[PDB]
Amino acid sequence: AGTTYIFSKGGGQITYKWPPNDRPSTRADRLAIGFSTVQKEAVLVRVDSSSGLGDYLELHIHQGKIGVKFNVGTDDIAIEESNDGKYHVVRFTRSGGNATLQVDSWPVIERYPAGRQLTIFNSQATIIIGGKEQGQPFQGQLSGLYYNGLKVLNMAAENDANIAIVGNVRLVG
Amino acid sequence: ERFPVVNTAYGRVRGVRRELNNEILGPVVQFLGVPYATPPLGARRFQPPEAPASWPGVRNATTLPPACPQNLHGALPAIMLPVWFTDNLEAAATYVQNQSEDCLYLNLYVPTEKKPVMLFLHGGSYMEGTGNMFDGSVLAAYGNVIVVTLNYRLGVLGFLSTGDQAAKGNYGLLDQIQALRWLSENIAHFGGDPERITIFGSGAGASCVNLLILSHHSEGLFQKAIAQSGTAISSWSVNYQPLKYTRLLAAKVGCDREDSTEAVECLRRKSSRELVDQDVQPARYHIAFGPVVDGDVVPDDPEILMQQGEFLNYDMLIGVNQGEGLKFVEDSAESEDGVSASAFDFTVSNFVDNLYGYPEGKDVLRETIKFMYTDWADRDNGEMRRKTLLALFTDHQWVAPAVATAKLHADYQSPVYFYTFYHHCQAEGRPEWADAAHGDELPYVFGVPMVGATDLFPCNFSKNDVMLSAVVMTYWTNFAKTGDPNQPVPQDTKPNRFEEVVWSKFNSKEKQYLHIGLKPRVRDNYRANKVAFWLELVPHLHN
Amino acid sequence: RFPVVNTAYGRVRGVRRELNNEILGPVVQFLGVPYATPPLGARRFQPPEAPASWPGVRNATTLPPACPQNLHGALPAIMLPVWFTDNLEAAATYVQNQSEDCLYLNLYVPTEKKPVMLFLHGGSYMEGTGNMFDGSVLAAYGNVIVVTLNYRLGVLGFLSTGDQAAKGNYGLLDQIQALRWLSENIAHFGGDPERITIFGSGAGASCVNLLILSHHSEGLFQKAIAQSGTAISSWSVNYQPLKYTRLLAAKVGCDREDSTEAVECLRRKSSRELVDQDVQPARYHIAFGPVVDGDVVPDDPEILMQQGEFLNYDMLIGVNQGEGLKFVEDSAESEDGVSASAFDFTVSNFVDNLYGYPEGKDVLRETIKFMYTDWADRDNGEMRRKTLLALFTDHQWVAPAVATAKLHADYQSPVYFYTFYHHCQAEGRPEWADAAHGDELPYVFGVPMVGATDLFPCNFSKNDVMLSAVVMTYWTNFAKTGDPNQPVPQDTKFPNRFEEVVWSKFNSKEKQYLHIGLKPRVRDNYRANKVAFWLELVPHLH
Ligand SMILES: *[C@@H]1O[C@H](CO)[C@@H](O)[C@H](O)[C@H]1NC(C)=O
Ligand SMILES: *[C@@H]1O[C@H](CO)[C@@H](O)[C@H](O)[C@H]1NC(C)=O
Ligand SMILES: *[C@@H]1O[C@H](CO)[C@@H](O)[C@H](O)[C@H]1NC(C)=O
Ligand SMILES: *[C@@H]1O[C@H](CO)[C@@H](O)[C@H](O)[C@H]1NC(C)=O
Ligand SMILES: *[C@@H]1O[C@H](CO)[C@@H](O)[C@H](O)[C@H]1NC(C)=O
Ligand SMILES: [Ca+2]
Repeated sequence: AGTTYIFSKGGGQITYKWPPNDRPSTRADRLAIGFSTVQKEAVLVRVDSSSGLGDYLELHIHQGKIGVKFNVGTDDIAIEESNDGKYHVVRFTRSGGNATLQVDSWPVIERYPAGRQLTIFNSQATIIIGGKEQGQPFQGQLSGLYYNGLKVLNMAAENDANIAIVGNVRLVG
Repeated sequence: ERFPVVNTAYGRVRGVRRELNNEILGPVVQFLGVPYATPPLGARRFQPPEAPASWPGVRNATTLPPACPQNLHGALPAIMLPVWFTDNLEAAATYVQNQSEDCLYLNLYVPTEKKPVMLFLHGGSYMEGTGNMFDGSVLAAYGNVIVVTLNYRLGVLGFLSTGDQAAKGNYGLLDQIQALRWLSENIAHFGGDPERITIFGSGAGASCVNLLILSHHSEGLFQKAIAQSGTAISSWSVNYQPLKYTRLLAAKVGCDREDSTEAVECLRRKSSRELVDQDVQPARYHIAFGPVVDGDVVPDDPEILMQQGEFLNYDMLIGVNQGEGLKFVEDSAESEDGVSASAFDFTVSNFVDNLYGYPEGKDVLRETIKFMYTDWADRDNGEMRRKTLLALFTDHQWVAPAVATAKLHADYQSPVYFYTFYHHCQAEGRPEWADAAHGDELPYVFGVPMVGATDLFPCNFSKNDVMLSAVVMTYWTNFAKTGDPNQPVPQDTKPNRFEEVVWSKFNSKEKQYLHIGLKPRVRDNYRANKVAFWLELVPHLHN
Repeated sequence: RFPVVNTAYGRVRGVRRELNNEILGPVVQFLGVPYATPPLGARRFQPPEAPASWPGVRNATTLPPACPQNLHGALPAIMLPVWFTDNLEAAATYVQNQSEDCLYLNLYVPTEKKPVMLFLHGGSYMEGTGNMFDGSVLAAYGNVIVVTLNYRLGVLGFLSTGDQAAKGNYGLLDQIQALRWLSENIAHFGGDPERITIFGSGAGASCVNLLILSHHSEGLFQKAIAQSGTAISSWSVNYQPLKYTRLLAAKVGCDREDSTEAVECLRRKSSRELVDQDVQPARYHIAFGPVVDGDVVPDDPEILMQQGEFLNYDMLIGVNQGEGLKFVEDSAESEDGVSASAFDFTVSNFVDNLYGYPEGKDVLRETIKFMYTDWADRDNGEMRRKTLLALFTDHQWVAPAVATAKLHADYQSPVYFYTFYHHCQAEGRPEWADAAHGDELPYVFGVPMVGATDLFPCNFSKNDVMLSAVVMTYWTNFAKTGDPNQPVPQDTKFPNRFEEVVWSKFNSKEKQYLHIGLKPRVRDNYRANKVAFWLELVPHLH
């Protein structure tokens, strides 16, 4: 509904690069997107750490359902809202190991991982969206992407050097 | 105004407009004894700090606030205290003369020339130190930056814990954290940028700053940090047996109640002055009272947190003086000859037992280390064996732990410039064969030489030294603004040895570091041979 | 112009040969002179007996036959000189007349009472011949008489069983026998009886150390030299004579339970039959060689020298920079460095082969792992090769050598230490390589002074040739009064830096030695740190 990005045949990606000396490291994070697709299997938005670091965030599709998996340094834990081609908004937030997710006005789903665990998504490097290089490029519509006070797609519309577009993509207007 | 006034969220304060004795730097608007927390006098004792109640009118904040409780005529740990601190002991006592339980106050040194913010942590030990000792004016007069000094709970009053909810201890850090929060919401009124807050400590304070870097509570209260001479993992950095030391403390006090909470109440009902005067003697190279693994401040041992990389990538400066355990070489410090063979082993044997106390593997370490720190070119000389003994200790407590800090941090893509100090000022008490010692850099950071010889550091300095003193602060302030000690202000005399020098980062693979001194140069691996022995080999000999 | 002399066993005729070089004059050579009975029948595996006198004039002017030794038989290249492996064919040319009777010696006499210098050949305890080195340059250069010979080797020289049936150590008995003959024969040769000295390298160096501790060496030689070798190296002497001898007999065919019966079995087998057999010893150990007999070796060499039961003789020792070239051979042919995993692998097999101690191995493996690794360029790879090479060199050659020197010095004996760094620019040898074990020999014999040979196809240089000359002077001078500087202060005789550096005595407290090389100069220690490691720290790890 908002700033709409369309992934055409095969799809593509907008790639946003953090400056080497300004890469952040946050215990808690906020994620929010509005998609419109009917894919039964795909990966929507992946965000991995720098080289040599296994902390990473993935928000994907499995059997048409929207699941999110992630690791902060110890292991993987996944939560899913157990897509119809319309502008459905999904908000994903975390605080260290604590993880919560919700789609539109549906009841919130939250996880409380057990045991001592790391609590920082150490040294993020870049943001991947659409799964162009994950083997599951996304083909649909994405509006209102958001990340802990950084809506990259809006910066993508601003034509910034840190950001780079690649693959099959179309913009409204 | 020569007697300016300023406003804060808690009211208004009156400061001074002192003029420094130099003729190159401008005026500084100082502030003395600014409150930042409720004085924990009554039941508040051994409770987390609370922000102070706002005052009406204008507060006369132009006098040095009272020092926090601490004893000088006692068995203080001389091993970890800065050398100058023990030398001119009575001079230090002069500064700590108004001990009062309402010690939570902080100062400022606003210069005239948004201003960058530099905050300081003091403390040679964890049971000693009053911020007033250091005159922050000069630095603020040279870097056009905000210098802040603060007091916090010390000794038993700050780090008393049973390990349970009745007593968590670690209060001092909380007080420092609170002040940072205070500086977060106040400094802008004085003209200092809240987004460029930097913390630099030394010795025991150096241990504090790292704890903050690992703190959960300190998530966004600064951006940069400095450290020096002991980072996080020294034998004395963190206590682990608080319960054992508390029990005897209360026993010597008298009310050694079986339950901690009952013990907590009795102490809360006992005068503060009595607590300080009471004597507690911890095992050598260990701290009776100090920060402990709790869960709310430090979730786990710093090594564990550091290994997995638990921190929000604050740029760091870490350094160590060449020879720092001067006080550790004490008995033979005043011998015309060196350390004898009969006395050399004994030193090592005692050292190994105290730290690596273990009956299973003792001699293997005892023999191996014995050989390692002995230049066989002059095996029987004796005199040079003293230096290595000094080199032995300093390597273990400061160099190696600091190196481990840098590598681990660098491994997680965090800007870190390692440094090292070799120059020193001729001190009457210090021996000729000594070198830049633990605490022979704080004056340079504060630029005391610019002012000249003072009560704390009567040893005068040469013009050459003065030139360097400017160099270091230029580097420090350079970092405070951008982070690259070169970026903002190119170096200058203001010949100059430090003109072409380019200070690189500290990559884990290539351990490039800066060798500050009379002849600054960029080396690649500080004492590579020894450091590896203390981080890779020595762990394996414990099965 | 064929000189003739009258020995105690008869008259012999030599050859007054000439040399291509001019400053050195003609030299008289007697070749293949016997000095004991051919150990053919029952005499085999028995102490040597005096040679049989001959009538008229002996025609000794030709190279004698070589002792039995299967050259092509697989043998440990680790303990042999590199040149002995790169020029196997050159030796084969030299060793082509294998005869069980080989107890002869080849003399050398200058033209212009002089000292006598006895050489000991053989990299291992099985190969080499006196004819290998046509040592004649030294004789005239030092106006000394150069003596080279052959001795019973391994099977025929040192077979033992722990009993009187097989005493072994007969090779040494050949040595002293040769010394005894020289004592009573060299008298009417211009040789100075009070300047008889013995020297060698590798295996021979080991023999020299053993000779010094023998009870059969009373008198005879006075001084001695030993380069690249000691009596303490793992391969200096054997400690399982029965096992190797037993499995040899089984390989032979008649391994009777009684030792005497096995001796008869061997004594009834032909020389070529037994010698060609192969017995594979445990790596870094000797199948055959001197053992703790008591007759020649009262005890393990280190034990006696502790006690210092010998008549303190003036000695010269040295070791080349890197003497384990072959020890890095499989990995020597990699463009990059040695892999960390491979380097540890190689180090892992090094420790167990030498210690294998149940009490603790990882500790020694760990301690050595950290120590011999320059941490400045941890991931060099190339450096790792150098250390791995160096490591071997200290343990097998340098560290044992320093210990023996100290012990000998401790018992107030004139001891002089040196080290070799320069080496030939051999094409086969890698450019990055260094002075390998035995590489000093051509410069000891001035091979460059007379041009390269099948032994040493080296593109020598003006610097190389002169370097040998100064080297000879030290050796020769030391053989005169026990000082490498007393008789003749060195002179080029051809920017010479050798006239000013003065050899100093090797005191235990200050390890002064001589750094033979392009830029000679005295140093106070040889990798002092490492030496103490292999002598002090490691033993404390029981
Ligand atoms: C995260 O989970 C832990 C474990 O239950 C809990 O103690 C903590 O309060 C949680 N934090 C938040 C922000 O929910
Ligand atoms: C502050 O101190 C000055 C000098 O002592 C005095 O004149 C003034 O009245 C004081 N004001 C307050 C509010 O304390
Ligand atoms: C100041 O220090 C210098 C050292 O260079 C010394 O020569 C001089 O005597 C000192 N002056 C005083 C007054 O101590
Ligand atoms: C043998 O002696 C004769 C004369 O005595 C001499 O011509 C000949 O060269 C000698 N040959 C050898 C091999 O000694
Ligand atoms: C040996 O080879 C080197 C380089 O290949 C050359 O300079 C030199 O002249 C050669 N010497 C001889 C004698 O062939
Ligand atoms: Ca992690």
